[PDB]
Amino acid sequence: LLKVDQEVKLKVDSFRERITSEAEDLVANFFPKKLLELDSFLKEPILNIHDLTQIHSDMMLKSNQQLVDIIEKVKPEIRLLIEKCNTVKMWVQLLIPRIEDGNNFGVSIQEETVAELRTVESEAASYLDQISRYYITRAKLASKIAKYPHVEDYARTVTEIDEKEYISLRLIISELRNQYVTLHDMILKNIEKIKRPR
Amino acid sequence: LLKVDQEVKLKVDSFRERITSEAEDLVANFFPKKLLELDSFLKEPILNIHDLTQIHSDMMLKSNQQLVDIIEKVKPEIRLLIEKCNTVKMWVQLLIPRIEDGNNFGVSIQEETVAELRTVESEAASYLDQISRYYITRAKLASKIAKYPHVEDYARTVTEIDEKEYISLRLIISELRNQYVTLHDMILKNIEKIKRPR
Amino acid sequence: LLKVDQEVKLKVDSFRERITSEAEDLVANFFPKKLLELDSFLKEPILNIHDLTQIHSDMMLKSNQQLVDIIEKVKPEIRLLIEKCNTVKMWVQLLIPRIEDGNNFGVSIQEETVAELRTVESEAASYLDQISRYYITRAKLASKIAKYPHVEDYARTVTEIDEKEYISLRLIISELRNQYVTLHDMILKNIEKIKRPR
Amino acid sequence: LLKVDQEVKLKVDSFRERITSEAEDLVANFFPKKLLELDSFLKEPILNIHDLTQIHSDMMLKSNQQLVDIIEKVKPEIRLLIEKCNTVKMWVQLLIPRIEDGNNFGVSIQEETVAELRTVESEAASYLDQISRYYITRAKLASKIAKYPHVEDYARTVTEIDEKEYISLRLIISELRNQYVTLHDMILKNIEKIKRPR
Amino acid sequence: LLKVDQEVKLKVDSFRERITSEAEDLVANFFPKKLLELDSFLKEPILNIHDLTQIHSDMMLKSNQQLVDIIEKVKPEIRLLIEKCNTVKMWVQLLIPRIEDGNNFGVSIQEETVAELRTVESEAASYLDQISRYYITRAKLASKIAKYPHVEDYARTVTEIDEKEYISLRLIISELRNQYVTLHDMILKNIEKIKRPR
Amino acid sequence: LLKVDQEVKLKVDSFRERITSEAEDLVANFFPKKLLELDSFLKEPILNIHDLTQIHSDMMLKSNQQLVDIIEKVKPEIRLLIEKCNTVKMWVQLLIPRIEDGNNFGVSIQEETVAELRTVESEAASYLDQISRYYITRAKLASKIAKYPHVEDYARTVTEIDEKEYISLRLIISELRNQYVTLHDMILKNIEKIKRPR
Amino acid sequence: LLKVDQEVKLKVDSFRERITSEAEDLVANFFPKKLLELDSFLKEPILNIHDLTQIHSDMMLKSNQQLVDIIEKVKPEIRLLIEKCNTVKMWVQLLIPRIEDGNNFGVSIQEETVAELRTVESEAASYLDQISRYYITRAKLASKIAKYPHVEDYARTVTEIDEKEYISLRLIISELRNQYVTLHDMILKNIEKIKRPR
Repeated sequence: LLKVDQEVKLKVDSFRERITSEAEDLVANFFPKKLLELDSFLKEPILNIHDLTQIHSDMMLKSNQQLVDIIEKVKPEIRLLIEKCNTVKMWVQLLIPRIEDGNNFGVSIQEETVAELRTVESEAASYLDQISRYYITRAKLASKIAKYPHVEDYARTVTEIDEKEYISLRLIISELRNQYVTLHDMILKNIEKIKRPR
Repeated sequence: LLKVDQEVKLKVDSFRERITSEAEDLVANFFPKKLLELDSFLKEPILNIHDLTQIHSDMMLKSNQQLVDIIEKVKPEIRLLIEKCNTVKMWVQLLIPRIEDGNNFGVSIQEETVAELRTVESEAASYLDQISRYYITRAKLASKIAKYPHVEDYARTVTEIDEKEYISLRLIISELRNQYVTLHDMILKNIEKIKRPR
Repeated sequence: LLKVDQEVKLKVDSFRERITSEAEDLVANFFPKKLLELDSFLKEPILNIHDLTQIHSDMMLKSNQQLVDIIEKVKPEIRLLIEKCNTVKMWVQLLIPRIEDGNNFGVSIQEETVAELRTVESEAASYLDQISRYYITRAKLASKIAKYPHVEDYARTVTEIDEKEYISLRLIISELRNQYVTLHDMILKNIEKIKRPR
Repeated sequence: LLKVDQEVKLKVDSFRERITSEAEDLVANFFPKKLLELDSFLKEPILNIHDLTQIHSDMMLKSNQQLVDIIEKVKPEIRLLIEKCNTVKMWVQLLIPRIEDGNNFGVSIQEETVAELRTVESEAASYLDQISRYYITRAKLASKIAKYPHVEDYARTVTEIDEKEYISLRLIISELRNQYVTLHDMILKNIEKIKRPR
Repeated sequence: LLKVDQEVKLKVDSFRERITSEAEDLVANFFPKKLLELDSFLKEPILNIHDLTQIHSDMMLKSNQQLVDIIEKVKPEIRLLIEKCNTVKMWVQLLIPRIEDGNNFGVSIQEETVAELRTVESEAASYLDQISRYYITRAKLASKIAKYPHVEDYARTVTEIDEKEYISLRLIISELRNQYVTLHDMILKNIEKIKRPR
Repeated sequence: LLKVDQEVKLKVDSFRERITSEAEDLVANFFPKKLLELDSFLKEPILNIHDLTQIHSDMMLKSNQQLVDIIEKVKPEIRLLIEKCNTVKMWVQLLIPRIEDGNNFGVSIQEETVAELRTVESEAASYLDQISRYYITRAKLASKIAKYPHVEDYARTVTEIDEKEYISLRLIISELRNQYVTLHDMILKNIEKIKRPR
Repeated sequence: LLKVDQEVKLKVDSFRERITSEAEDLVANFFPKKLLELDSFLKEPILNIHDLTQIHSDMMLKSNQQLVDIIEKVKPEIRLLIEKCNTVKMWVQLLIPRIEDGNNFGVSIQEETVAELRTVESEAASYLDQISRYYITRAKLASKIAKYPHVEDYARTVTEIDEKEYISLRLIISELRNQYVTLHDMILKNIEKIKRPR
């Protein structure tokens, strides 16, 4: 064993408690409330447009406002899952016990929970990257529309990128709603083994 | 266990019921009706042209309107599988039980069902990317036909891309019809274990 | 179980029978007739040229018309295998039974058959891509022959690409004939287990 | 055995003791104090800005100074984990015993600890690379904003990169804090087998 | 079972007999004679030049005649192995029996034989690609010797590529000779199980 | 067995004895002396600069002298480990016995030791590549600072590369010291089985 | 079995005997003599220069003669290992017996010997590619030194590539010597099972 100073140890123990209280309130209060808010956004008219010709913008020059406005609403939700998933993962990580030869089935559930939260955080970060990739790809296609006015397929590439972003951003909002419901159910179904592994 | 507020819990239970009702009607009613519509599209003349020299457009400048018209009908069908597959996957996920050492054969069927729905949803998204890649590739080749008028293989590259897109778009419509029938049969054959795993 | 409307169910059952009837005739009557036609093409003089200096075109400018003429014959055959393999794969997929703990040896033969048909369909689609890559690569090499008239190796690169495409297109016709005979023998040597898995 | 000079052996033993002393203080005193400092930074206002439009710089030309100031604070903390993790890994490596057929469960804990410390050191080095990629990518986008003033998406690409860097730097400060608490708990829980494997 | 037309079946059986006769004569007569011809080429002076400075061409402009002449002899031999290996692979493939739970050791030898022939046919096709890559790389290096006359290393890159091609082409003639002897020995040693698997 | 000429055998035996003597002195006397020298360099002021803004050079034009001076000291130490690790690997490789069915636990230690030395020798060679990548990356960024004088992120990219190189070169010196102590401990602990495997 | 013509069979048997005699003389006379010649080269002054600033050439324009002179000696030695390893691999391949269910331990030693010789022959071919990459990389860096005279790091990149090539060429000469001694010991230690597997 290595000796640890008591005054710092008491401050570390208060951090471990605060992380425990937040992770439990996030799983049992925030994850359920956030699922209801994200479900309500998907029932709004902006995210349910049948003719995708409506979302098209005339074009080099301007950026799609109908997409810029939806992205501005989606980006705050992706940032909240990444932050809240990190607090929940740390809580499960600090409940994993001393490595021992037997009674390691509960530890596997705790290790499976930490691996799911790492997948959710990585998928959420990819969604933020896809929004940046849309702006760079539309920006390049706009430069090519001006450089080669004769080719009509350059213009069709901008309309295709805009329509695919509308489908992709609506799918990201459905996936964020699905991740909050899936993580709440799994953590609550497997709570006794996650809280008390052995 | 972590305590959950009852009023928000009652709202979460209504979401879980709505997702169950929709997923059951999509597998039982929509998936079979969509298979009949996609099979009817494949017997229409626009998708059954023996001489692919009739799909050719003279060319920089214009974009094939025989292909732009088919892509316009294919893209709405690809978007419906991605959205409907996501609702059915969530229904199976919310049925997966507390992790336990034994009686996990039914859980495997529920986990195999979610893995197939993820493969179907990823393949459908790839089909939408392929339509965008056609427009960028034809656009680049159209720019080269103008830059190098002398090379006659630049023109043959545009005729080849148009013929490969026609064969590819008909294969996407047949694959989308195959995914609706294959997913209906598997979910209906394996329903008792998916609904009641243990 | 989920209830299914009877009138649509009768229509789904009629589709399942048509896919069964077509798939049985393709394995039994079309795969054997197509092997005999593809074998006869390989004995025609155009696909059996010993001196490969006779398939050479003088060159920027023109595209080989000895190669363009063979590609025009090879491309329709690659398209027929992709469409017919898709109908046979679906017939086998609709015969795979409810997942159960035992008696899964026949299911493995049905799953192994679907995996072979997926490999044949992917290899056939790759062959269509190889023909498009020939045109883009020859087109670029032709642009370089005009940009750098001094380098003698740019011209040798065009003669090499034309000779390799002749060897490659003849290998594709042999591989397509081999896939028809191989799929016919495996499907009718393993029919009893594929039709009746358990 | 190979004979080793005693005077150099005495000096190697003092190095081996100094590394043991430092690693034990780093795990029991520094790792806990650093978690407390990194948690306090996350509660400071600079890292808690709700409207991410307040971190936007007007733009070619100038670099974000709200981001340059945070990177100047984040980069020293990443450098301390990489150096301190290397001292702790060497201590665990020098406790691994002579390879023997049995009683190798504790050696697995020591080998698992060295693998976690190698993962922490690699992840920390990646975070330093991500800060360099932000500057090169913003520099390139700034050059394109000057080259193509007409395209409005080039400007949106810079605001998007600045907002993603703010979210990423707050995540690096949280991950660095999480690595100090995770490594302190694992090494202290598993100390008896890490110090005395057999 | 599926019924097959007798007249088309009789023609399919004649094809299977012709493939069997050719594959048996290729393994027993052609593979041994080809190994003797390829061994005789390797003892000729053209492929046994000690001073590799003698195979150098002065250079943009001219391509190496000494190497163009050897590639002209090597390329026909690579084409014969690819075509003849395809006939031998099909004969072994048409001998693989109905899938059964036991007595599957001979089937493994037949499957190992088809996998080796697929490796030989793929390695041979790569050798044809390597010859095309030499011409494109020498062409690019020749364009750079003219663009940057001052840099002496551009000239040394052409002499190095020519010497490496001489070594590579002699290794390809030895590998083609080694594939003929290796495939003859394995197929004759393992014939009883390949011809009669069970 | 194959007969070997005695006079050449006696000379081969003298080589194997000389390699054995060197490998034993290198593990017993040089690995320990080199670890003390590399540890002393890490306590020197040049490798321990807290303000990393003191290692910054004004900038196209000049290269960082503070970094050039350290790379000149680091590169000789990386070269000595690569050369000495090769003599120690050959000594262990030439002690591996005739392949036999049993008593292969000691051979595994000898095979595991040769694999660690291959990892050290490959990692050390990578460090020499990283020093070359610094010069090419700083050189490209310096070309861009002159081409695009307006963008201030190009200048921040050079200061960042210089700071990451200082952190990296101090990490290479600590890793080289750690490899000498780790290799000496493992080879000396596992000596009886490495020298006499069975 | 397939009948084989006796006269061609007698000629194949003489080829098989010639490969056996050559392979046994290479393992027992050439491999030992080549290890001694390559060890003597490593003790010559040209490959043992302490100050690597003495191998530097002033520079666009000239190529390093001190390196062109060492590469001219190293390249003939890499070529001999590739050709001689191919003769030894074929001898071991032609001794591998008919596949049988049991008594397959010796076949594993013969299969391990063919795999080692394939790794040695692939590594040697890569060393020849590395000599070509030095020339193309030095040539490109020399072109950039003339294009951007202001950037001093372009010049430091040529001095670094030259010093790394000197270290790499001495490492290739030691690796070629190590491969001759390692292959002689493994083949002579494991000869009885390689010559008579069962």
